[PDB]
Amino acid sequence: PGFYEIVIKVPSDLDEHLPGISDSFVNWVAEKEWELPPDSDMDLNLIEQAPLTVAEKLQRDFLTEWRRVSKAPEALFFVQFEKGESYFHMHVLVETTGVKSMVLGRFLSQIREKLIQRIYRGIEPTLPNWFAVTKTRNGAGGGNKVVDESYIPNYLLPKTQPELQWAWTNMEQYLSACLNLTERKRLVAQHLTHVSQTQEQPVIRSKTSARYMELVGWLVDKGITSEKQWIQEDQASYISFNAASNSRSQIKAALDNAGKIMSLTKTAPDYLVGQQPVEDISSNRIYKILELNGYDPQYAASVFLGWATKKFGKRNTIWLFGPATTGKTNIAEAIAHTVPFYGCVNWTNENFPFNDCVDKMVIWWEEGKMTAKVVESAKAILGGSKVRVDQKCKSSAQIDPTPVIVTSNTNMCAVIDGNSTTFEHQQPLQDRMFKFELTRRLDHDFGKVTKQEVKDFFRWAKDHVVEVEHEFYVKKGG
Amino acid sequence: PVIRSKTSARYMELVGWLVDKGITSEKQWIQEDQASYISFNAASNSRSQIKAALDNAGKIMSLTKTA
DNA sequence: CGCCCAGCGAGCGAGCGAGCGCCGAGCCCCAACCGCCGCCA
Repeated sequence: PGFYEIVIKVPSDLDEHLPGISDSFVNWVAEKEWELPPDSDMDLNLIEQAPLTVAEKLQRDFLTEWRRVSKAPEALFFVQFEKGESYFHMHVLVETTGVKSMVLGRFLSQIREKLIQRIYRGIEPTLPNWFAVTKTRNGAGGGNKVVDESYIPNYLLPKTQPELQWAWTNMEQYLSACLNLTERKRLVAQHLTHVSQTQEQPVIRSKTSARYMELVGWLVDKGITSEKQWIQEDQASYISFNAASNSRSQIKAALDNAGKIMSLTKTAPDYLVGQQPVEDISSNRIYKILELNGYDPQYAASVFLGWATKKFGKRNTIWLFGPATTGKTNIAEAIAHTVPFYGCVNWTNENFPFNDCVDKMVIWWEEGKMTAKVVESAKAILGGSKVRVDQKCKSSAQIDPTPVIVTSNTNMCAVIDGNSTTFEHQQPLQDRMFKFELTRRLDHDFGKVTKQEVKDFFRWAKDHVVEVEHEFYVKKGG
Repeated sequence: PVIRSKTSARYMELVGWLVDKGITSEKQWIQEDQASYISFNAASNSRSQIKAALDNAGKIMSLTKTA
């Protein structure tokens, strides 16, 4: 059952708000006095006297007129006498039984017209909005606000003594909290319990946010760190994304986020190792290259798997020795292009050799030549150990343990020093590499090793693991 | 023209009050009244109209009146 | 003669705005530094 919040501002100053009021009315209002009921505990000195009687008479006549014009004396109501910022007011409530919303205005106007020339004896109050109904929206166009039973304990009972003087009603549940703070607090707590029970009954959650999350996830799962691979893999998705104006910065943001997440939490074997199994590995190019040079395919695959996973520790490098165009550069470039963030050693630049090798996954050393000026840092980078370097036109940076591959025709152990050579640093470099004598030359129609071939080779390697002995010279197949 | 708007009448009244009191720089604004400078600065645009009004009042007081 | 249209009105709420606010990208001007030149045995 809804209720209408009728606001009635009770005049405070009878001389300023009700000029010309009869003396008998003021005398009767000042002579009347109330008393705390038997079951009461509120201070009577704080509560006023004449305003209380005025509000009582007002609400009584209002309720009688409502019951007479509605033809329904059996109806629920609720009155509460309070004190505004600088004027007394009330918060009367009447049920909607027999009085619709479209007729509330006419009944209120009739009650207003009946009030004057009867209670005030012709005199009218000066306080604006002395008898109206609370509307929904703030304005003349706002409709009637039909509150509920839960509106009393939510915007009336929580008040205190200075904001609550006397309240009249007929409901049994509210009849006890008419003039008592203990019952008021009890009912307020009992209602707040239910309010909390009903209320009970970071990550951004939105369609665009979830879509972007899934997009960046699926892009990182495929291995697209830049726009180069985005168009190569799926050129339609890039077009669909770039069509939106808001996607311009989002594309770069996703690329940077993927790159950072890979540089922080990702390993090379994850992308190097294929997902689906392989049933025919003999057709692979790496398998043929390894079988033509006499090397055991299974042993070479296990060595590569152990080197990619840093299983050997110090021996975390592979060196393909042999003439040019013998299956070294092909496999090296294939393994370097398969994984994102591949490095490149510039042996020609002795000042900044390990420049393009920071934040990489596969350090490629094409035609390397060890020298006395790059032997110390090389011994640390090849052995899988943290060490700082000096970049070209950039600040220094550390190179975490990352797999390294070398492919050259000259002797890497031989340390060159101008017009001479020394083999002092022979054992340190020999105990940290995997020499692969690839002396057999391939045919002109062999073709380059694609990216899927490396994945299939690594997958077949993971499926067939064998004991790999820590040695410099790899054992050739029988 | 002319154009009437609730957002322009306040600006015109502010310009008139500034020309009447004679606010030269922004320091005198706080001296004459702090609540006004706080309210006009609390807007979303912040300092998009304060400098404009200051320059307008200065130019008006310069071209019209003199020392 | 106690109803008659029936003529009147007073809102009356579900609409209509329109006007502002607060982002949202999107240009725009400005300052701490790079390239190239002057300066002497």
